[PDB]
Amino acid sequence: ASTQPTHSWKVGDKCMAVWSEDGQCYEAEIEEIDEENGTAAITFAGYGNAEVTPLLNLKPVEEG
Ligand SMILES: Nc1nc(-c2ccccn2)cs1
Repeated sequence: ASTQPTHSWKVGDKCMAVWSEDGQCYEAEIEEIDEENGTAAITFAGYGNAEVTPLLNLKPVEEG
């Protein structure tokens, strides 16, 4: 509705989602983006865990 993304994310991009179980940020790939709720279904690479987390929890992959 009035959800203005805090971070410009796209489908098929790598990000760092905050695991709702441990609370730490692991590497995850965006499979789907729901701008209606401001959330995005991400899948942690290597693990296989997929959860719907907001775009505010999605941090950029800082490798440099
Ligand atoms: N099934 C499993 N998932 C994880 C995991 C770890 C970090 C982030 C997401 N998932 C570990 S074992």
